[PDB]
Amino acid sequence: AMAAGTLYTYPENWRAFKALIAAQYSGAQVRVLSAFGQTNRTPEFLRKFPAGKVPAFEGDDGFCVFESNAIAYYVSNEELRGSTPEAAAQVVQWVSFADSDIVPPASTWVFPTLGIMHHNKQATENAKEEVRRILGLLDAYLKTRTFLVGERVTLADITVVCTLLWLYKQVLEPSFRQAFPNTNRWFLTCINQPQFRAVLGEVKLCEKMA
Amino acid sequence: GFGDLKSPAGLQVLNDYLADKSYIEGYVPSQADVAVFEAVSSPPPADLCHALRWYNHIKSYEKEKASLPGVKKALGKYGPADVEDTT
Repeated sequence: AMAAGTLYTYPENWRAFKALIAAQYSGAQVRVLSAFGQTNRTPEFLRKFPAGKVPAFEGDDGFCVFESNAIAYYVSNEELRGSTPEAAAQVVQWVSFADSDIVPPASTWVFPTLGIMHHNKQATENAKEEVRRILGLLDAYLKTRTFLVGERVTLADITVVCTLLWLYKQVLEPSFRQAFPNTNRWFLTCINQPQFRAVLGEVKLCEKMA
Repeated sequence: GFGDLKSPAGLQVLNDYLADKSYIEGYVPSQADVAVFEAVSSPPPADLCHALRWYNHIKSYEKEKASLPGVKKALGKYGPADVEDTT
């Protein structure tokens, strides 16, 4: 029925969160091994997961999958994946949108506040505008919708929320996010679902920009 | 209360109330949603975006309405607090 196995990741990984939240919905029993570290470079690990990335998943039956969206799909159910081809296409749509459109300019803006990057006041400011564009797109879409696909939470909302997680926490201060009330309503609703909450915990929106 | 949920001004209060909300009470559907829903009776105009959005969402739950948690209250107990309230 539902998947059962081990999820290797570093602690508080927003990419692992996608698969952990989905499992809360599905009932998949996913074990987390985090405390590890640079174990991703061990030979065994490499065989199982040649990419050397995390997160990585090893089922109790020996089945291995090594990319975040794929782990989340695997431990999901039909409802999250999309019960119809239309709904499933729409899930892929938002997941791919999250990966291609949100991840990079969020990285460019956030890593500097985290210091993971190097701040180029032009790039960082362009990333801001990019994010603003994204928030705006979500806002206009969610004007008539409670969730992204159908009338229930799917891998779409789970993937996008986790991808926007760091922005909302560290950088999207109130003055900045007020232009997008529908995205914020959606974001708050999602992270307050019991399933999201068991993984994310209480999520404090950025009071002041970092 | 929202006032008369079958009047425009009441739907405008319901709409403004739903701007930052997905449900009448909390972050999951409840009996609170069912009661206001049955009082609205028909899809709010699209210009009341938050009201209509919420309507279509609860409508998707109608086949399992009685299974929704919580207990029905007087319509006046929902939404914004009434300054003059009994009980």
